Amino acid sequence: TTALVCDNGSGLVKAGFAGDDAPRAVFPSIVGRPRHQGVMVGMGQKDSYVGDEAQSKRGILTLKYPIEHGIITNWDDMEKIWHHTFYNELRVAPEEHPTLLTEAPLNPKANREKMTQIMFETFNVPAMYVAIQAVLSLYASGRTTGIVLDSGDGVTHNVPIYEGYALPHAIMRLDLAGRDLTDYLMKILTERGYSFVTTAEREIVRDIKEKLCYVALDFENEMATAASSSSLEKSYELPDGQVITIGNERFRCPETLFQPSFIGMESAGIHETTYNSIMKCDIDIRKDLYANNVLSGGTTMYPGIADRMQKEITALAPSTMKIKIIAPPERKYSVWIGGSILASLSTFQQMWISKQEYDEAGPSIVHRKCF
Amino acid sequence: TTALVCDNGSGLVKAGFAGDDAPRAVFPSIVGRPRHQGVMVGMGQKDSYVGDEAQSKRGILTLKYPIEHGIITNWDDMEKIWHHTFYNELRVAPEEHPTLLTEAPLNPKANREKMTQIMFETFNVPAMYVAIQAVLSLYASGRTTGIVLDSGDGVTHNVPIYEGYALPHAIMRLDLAGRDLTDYLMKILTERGYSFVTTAEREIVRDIKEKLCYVALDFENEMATAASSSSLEKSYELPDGQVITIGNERFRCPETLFQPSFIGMESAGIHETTYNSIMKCDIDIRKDLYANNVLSGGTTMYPGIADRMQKEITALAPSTMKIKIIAPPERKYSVWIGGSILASLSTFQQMWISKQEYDEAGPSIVHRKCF
Amino acid sequence: VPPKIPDGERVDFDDIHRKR
Ligand SMILES: Nc1ncnc2c1ncn2[C@@H]1O[C@H](COP(=O)(O)OP(=O)(O)O)[C@@H](O)[C@H]1O
Ligand SMILES: Nc1ncnc2c1ncn2[C@@H]1O[C@H](COP(=O)(O)OP(=O)(O)O)[C@@H](O)[C@H]1O
Ligand SMILES: [Mg+2]
Ligand SMILES: [Mg+2]
Repeated sequence: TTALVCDNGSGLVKAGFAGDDAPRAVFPSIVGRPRHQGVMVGMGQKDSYVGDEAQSKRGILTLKYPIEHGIITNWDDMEKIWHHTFYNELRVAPEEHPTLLTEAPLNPKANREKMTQIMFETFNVPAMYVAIQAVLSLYASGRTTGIVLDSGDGVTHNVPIYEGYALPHAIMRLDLAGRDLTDYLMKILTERGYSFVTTAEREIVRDIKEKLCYVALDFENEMATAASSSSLEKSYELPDGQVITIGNERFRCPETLFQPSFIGMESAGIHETTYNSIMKCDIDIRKDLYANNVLSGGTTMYPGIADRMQKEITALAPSTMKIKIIAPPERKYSVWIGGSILASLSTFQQMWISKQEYDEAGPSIVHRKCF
Repeated sequence: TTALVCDNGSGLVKAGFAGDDAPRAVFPSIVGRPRHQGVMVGMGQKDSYVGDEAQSKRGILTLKYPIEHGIITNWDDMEKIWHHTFYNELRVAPEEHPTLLTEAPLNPKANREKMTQIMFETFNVPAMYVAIQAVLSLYASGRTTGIVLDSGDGVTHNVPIYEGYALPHAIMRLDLAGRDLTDYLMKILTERGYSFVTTAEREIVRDIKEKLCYVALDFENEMATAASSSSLEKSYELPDGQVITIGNERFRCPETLFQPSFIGMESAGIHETTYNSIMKCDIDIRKDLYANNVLSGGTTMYPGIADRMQKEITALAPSTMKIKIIAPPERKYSVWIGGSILASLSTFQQMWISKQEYDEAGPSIVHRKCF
Repeated sequence: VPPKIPDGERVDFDDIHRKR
């Protein structure tokens, strides 16, 4: 039979059968209970709208993501999300399909063990396998080397790989991602008068960020230009009218990636953690990693980031090496495409964690040889 | 058995069995004791004529409404009105019929508790339920969202509802209604020479208001036109002859709704309290409320109000949103039609306040789960 | 606490046809 390539993610759940080009169903991972009282009788009001249904009734819900930073903080809601994904968005019972979840690097063990225990006890799948979210993104590019920066919505991690041999001592995981950029944008919009507070209006700020923000090639020059002319002010129409005008908030929101001091984080930007991740590698594979830097994940879709990052790394790196940044147009679904490719391989067909194996060793089987 | 859908209102009591299209008996809610001496013996003169009987003998009575502004100020008279409604206008003993009263939003608790105590002790009904007068008017329109402006004769209230979830923090109740318009019309008629003072002549002024007054599309242009030409002066024949001619009093009486400064009230008109009620709602359901503005109640029957209100809101609202005002022809009985629909539902059949429940918790049961 | 309406099945806006 065919395998189910699910990809929990944090912000958008992407799923679909193995062997295709794009995920079959992509929908936000939010579960929102209603918060008001409700007076109409017999309206058929449910107790929790999940997935894309709660992005249409969000006016009277309190949306809450079940995955904070890679890790899962609310297991009941995550179980509900998985149940919805299997039964309503794909309509395939899990009793007859292997599953291939994905997990960020350096995550707590208990999260992974609970994930496998749920998949084997509640949904009762035949066999499931958990894979690191960066190796898949490297599969999708058709490479076999390269250092991949997978800046998702929950957590940004940077896994270097050479000739198929991952370097476990050079993984640099940073917890700045799309959600913190949404919060920072929502916080700097208040400098013009627009106040978004409700958890429903966070979605509106996210839409503003997606449609308007861009990464500046040079930050100081843009700050000077936006403060003199008015060629940058782009307007946007809220879900009820009252258009708003975003000035130099456009390139200040995604600039947080390269200067995490804006949101008070100490660490260095995504332009310098990649160079540090490279320098921890051996001295003989640094040229190949320099030449095959891969971008993935949703947050790396800002217009103009593949040039800013290349300029920064070229500034840091030695002058002789060639710096090349692979930015495929299908960046958002790169991890899932790689997952489909990996699940479609014949050599991989014996790596699944078969159910009888789980019955013999318990949920701690995932840390064992079947990784 | 069938349920009794009574609707106390303030000015017209509307009642009838659940499941029909129109109330069975509609009659003014006035109780008038005779005031003169009376010399004929054996004429069979009663001590209080209630309902529609006191609108025919009003020449020698002192009519007094038992409901001032939604709240009930004279409980004995209200009990008399209910007794008349049950026994003479419907001729069904209340011992064998559930009742569904209606109550304005934000009313004093003691009023509701006394109402339920009367219904359970004096009339001894099997089970009664109290519902907010705006949710029913939303039922009758067949919608499930929308912001309903129910401008009755006692009090005008504006309850916004989305997807069946009422928003309790956005109810704007204003105490200007049909009665204040009657008093203001009676006060401005004195500018031509016609003086109505007696409580019986208030009914004549009410008839003048119903038959002649209309809401102007633009106030200043109408004031200028009525002051030059004479195409507006419509005449009306009093109950004894001596026709009167109403000039620019025609559109000045109902203009008080949009400028409550005429009768000295501070608040803003019904055109701006709706916009304020919308703006208190969340940012994502404002488009739906803009598109589904519902009118109800008697006082919204003035010829030309559904255009003036739309023009005003379109002036206030953002230019992109579409403003639509639902004005069904059956506006007056909209609340009662909705009440009939609600009482006819199967899902609602277990929400009644059963008598044994009242015996266990006292009259304060109404504020509890059985709302 | 505010009242909680038990969940039913259906319907609304489908009696407008049968009454109009
Ligand atoms: N076109 C875009 N432009 C800018 N940011 C985007 C765009 N699309 C998605 N994002 C950001 O990326 C996030 C989605 O990232 P995604 O790759 O789905 O995370 P995950 O790894 O959990 O699947 C969104 O929250 C959004 O903030
Ligand atoms: N055709 C009409 N034109 C103008 N005003 C009207 C008309 N019919 C009723 N009214 C006004 O509405 C009032 C009746 O309102 P109603 O909806 O019966 O109040 P309630 O909510 O108490 O039932 C009357 O007092 C009258 O002033
Ligand atoms: Mg991802
Ligand atoms: Mg009413």
